[PDB]
Amino acid sequence: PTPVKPNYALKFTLAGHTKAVSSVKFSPNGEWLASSSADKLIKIWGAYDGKFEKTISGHKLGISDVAWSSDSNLLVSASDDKTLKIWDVSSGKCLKTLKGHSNYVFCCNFNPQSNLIVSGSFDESVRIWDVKTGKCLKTLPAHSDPVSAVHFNRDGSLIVSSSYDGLCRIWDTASGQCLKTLIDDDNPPVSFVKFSPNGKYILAATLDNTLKLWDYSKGKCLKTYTGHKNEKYCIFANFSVTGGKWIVSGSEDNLVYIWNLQTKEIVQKLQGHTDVVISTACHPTENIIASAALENDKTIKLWKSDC
Ligand SMILES: O=C(O)c1ccc(Cn2ccnc2)o1
Repeated sequence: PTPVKPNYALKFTLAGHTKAVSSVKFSPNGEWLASSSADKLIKIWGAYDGKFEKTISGHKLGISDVAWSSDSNLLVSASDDKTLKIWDVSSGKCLKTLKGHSNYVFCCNFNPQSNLIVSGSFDESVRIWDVKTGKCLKTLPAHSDPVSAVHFNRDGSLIVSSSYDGLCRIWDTASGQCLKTLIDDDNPPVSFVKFSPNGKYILAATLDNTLKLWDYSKGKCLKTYTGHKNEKYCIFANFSVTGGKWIVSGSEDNLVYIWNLQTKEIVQKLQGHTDVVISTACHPTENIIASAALENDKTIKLWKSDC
């Protein structure tokens, strides 16, 4: 059962990026953390001991997001250079450069099969790409302002997208056509979305200090999580599932917030960063959180809980 609270404590601080960190993600096999930054670099770190492993270079401008393939062997990154790059993590080599967006690429993810990448851009489109060939399969005219997040569900058949236009939409992967507009407001911006692990729910952030858990099928809000600060940045949120069932997010008051998913109560706030916590990630098997901060800080912190 979910305990009353976790007890995340700081274990490591990872320095090396020279501008704001933009995203952190654990590999599915649990071995690694990948980070991206405005400094144009991807860094790989040991997930359990924080040990710096390597830098992956090649983008010409800053990177906003990085994501792992299901087998932990590839990464995709989204850059202000208007491209995505697919990387072989072991060799550090760029396998493909995905060209087609006409402005910054902000968000990216692989499908579970890891044969497709989805991307979202400041150009207001969502693109779907073939991993093996690097070909753009589809361009969806998804939004009327920059796309803040894109994510596939557990069987790969759906993509959820969000935007500063205020919308959250769900797309059929195979045809590219819209299944549903889940959130149909013109304000506030929807700054982050993702499916829950079982695919039944969508976690959505809006730039009014609010996270919400939605039932995809019914199109209804089930839970709202508040108390943090989020009016400007596209801050990631996570489902923590290895121990207690939490929602995790960074915040513009430099804290990591952790809520009980069911009761909506704040159960812990992690203090230590000295700038906005833009990204958090939850380890796939251990009760470990990674957090990363903007340019007054530029570090990643690894935190561990007993539950
Ligand atoms: O300007 C922002 O909002 C900003 C910079 C970096 C991030 C975090 N992020 C990246 C992709 N999805 C979320 O957000």
